[PDB]
Amino acid sequence: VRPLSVALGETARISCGRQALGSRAVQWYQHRPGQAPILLIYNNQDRPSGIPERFSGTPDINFGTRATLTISGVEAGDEADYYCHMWDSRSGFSWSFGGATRLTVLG
Amino acid sequence: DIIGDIRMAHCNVSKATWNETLGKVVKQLRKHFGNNTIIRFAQSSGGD
Amino acid sequence: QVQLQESGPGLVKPSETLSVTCSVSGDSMNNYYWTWIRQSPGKGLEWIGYISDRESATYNPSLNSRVVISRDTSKNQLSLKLNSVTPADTAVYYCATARRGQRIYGVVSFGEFFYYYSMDVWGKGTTVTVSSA
Amino acid sequence: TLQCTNYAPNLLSNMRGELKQCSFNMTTELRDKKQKVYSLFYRLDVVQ
Ligand SMILES: *[C@@H]1O[C@H](CO)[C@@H](O[C@@H]2O[C@H](CO)[C@@H](O[C@@H]3O[C@H](CO[C@H]4O[C@H](CO)[C@@H](O)[C@H](O)[C@@H]4O)[C@@H](O)[C@H](O[C@H]4O[C@H](CO)[C@@H](O)[C@H](O)[C@@H]4O[C@H]4O[C@H](CO)[C@@H](O)[C@H](O)[C@@H]4O)[C@@H]3O)[C@H](O)[C@H]2NC(C)=O)[C@H](O)[C@H]1NC(C)=O
Ligand SMILES: *[C@@H]1O[C@H](CO)[C@@H](O[C@@H]2O[C@H](CO)[C@@H](O)[C@H](O)[C@H]2NC(C)=O)[C@H](O)[C@H]1NC(C)=O
Ligand SMILES: *[C@@H]1O[C@H](CO)[C@@H](O)[C@H](O)[C@H]1NC(C)=O
Ligand SMILES: *[C@@H]1O[C@H](CO)[C@@H](O)[C@H](O)[C@H]1NC(C)=O
Ligand SMILES: *[C@@H]1O[C@H](CO)[C@@H](O)[C@H](O)[C@H]1NC(C)=O
Repeated sequence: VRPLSVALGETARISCGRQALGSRAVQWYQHRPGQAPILLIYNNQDRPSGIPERFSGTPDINFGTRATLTISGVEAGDEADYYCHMWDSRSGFSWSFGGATRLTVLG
Repeated sequence: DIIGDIRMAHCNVSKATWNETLGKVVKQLRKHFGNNTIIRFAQSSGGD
Repeated sequence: QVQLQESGPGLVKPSETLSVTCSVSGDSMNNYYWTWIRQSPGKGLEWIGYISDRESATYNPSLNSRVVISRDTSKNQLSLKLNSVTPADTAVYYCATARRGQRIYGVVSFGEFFYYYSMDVWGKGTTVTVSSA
Repeated sequence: TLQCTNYAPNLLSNMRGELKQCSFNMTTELRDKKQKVYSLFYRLDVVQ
């Protein structure tokens, strides 16, 4: 569990602390406390319907890069904790999710 | 060590032109065994 | 469109059996895969297990197989059973669905791929606590 | 003598029984000092 703080308006860049190794295929969730977890990004590019175009991950070409999530146009409700569910080729079947990065917008 | 993805080394070959090459070489082979004898290919036998 | 709603006993004394069901409304469960999520206070999320059309109750090996997965397509329900329970599992539970996507990266004739599960439709969740008192 | 185990465990692909990771000792330029090293080998050259 780790915090992070970004002021109003500008972009924010979050990356999960698990060292990816191989072909990356990650998901990004969002869990407000008390509410239900919603999906944001799957298969490193794609997006379900009902999500605005302020959410962009990284295309998984030319291995050697870190997976990260960039958001733009931050607002007041953007306060929930995030998760970086990770899958590869080498490490086999995963079970856990990982430590949640707490976003704390100020302004 | 290995940086990247565990894979397995392999070899490709164009399918259609290999079949046509086998069909050509069996036509040349039939000149010693009459017209109609069954020609069959098979895998290796043994050894190292 | 699939809608979810839960059903739980709420307050059960420990060393007993905990059974919490989720109701499936809107569609059937022909191709959807079904999972369970535990969220305890003082930690992060935790994933429990899943089931599919071949009825594989695949369990997390960090859970000592103390839980039982139960499905019902004759009356459109899903059921948990928890045997030999602890007093230290007071948590809201979640009944969410999941789809299976594959990703092939080499050749297909060598099995050179893997599977991943993505959980898109989620439940509102209900709180079940255990207490000796 | 090589103390050695399988490298890349819990892998579900074809290439599993290859790629063993071993460890041995070896003399350095000083004949009184020795050296530890980690390395890899394929399956077809090591025998238990
Ligand atoms: C000897 O002959 C064999 C013949 O089988 C040949 O095997 C082929 O090898 C290549 C190399 O790995 C395999 O190519 C992969 O193809 C998949 C297919 O996925 C889509 O592509 C086609 C149309 O292009 C669709 O029909 C199909 O249904 C899928 O939609 C790709 O997914 C692979 O690329 C991804 O992974 C690579 C490594 O991670 C990345 O470099 C690549 O960019 C892709 O990653 C991401 O890119 C997208 C960009 O937006 C992104 O959106 C995606 O989400 C993705 O994550 C890869 O190219 C091919 O499948 C093999 N053939 C078979 C039948 O399995 C050997 O190559 C050949 N060897 C020699 C030496 O000649
Ligand atoms: C290197 O040689 C040493 C010499 O015997 C081997 O291991 C030693 O074993 C004794 C008793 O178990 C330990 O007290 C030493 O600390 C060990 N030393 C080392 C360097 O491991 C050992 O088998 C050899 N190492 C390898 C990798 O083959
Ligand atoms: C093999 O490699 C050559 C390299 O020039 C390429 O032109 C060809 O398309 C490849 N495939 C076959 C089947 O020859
Ligand atoms: C090979 O080539 C012949 C052409 O003479 C064709 O009739 C046949 O379908 C091809 N394939 C096989 C498997 O024989
Ligand atoms: C095989 O058949 C061909 C058909 O063109 C014929 O010309 C040839 O004489 C025959 N050979 C034998 C050995 O029967």
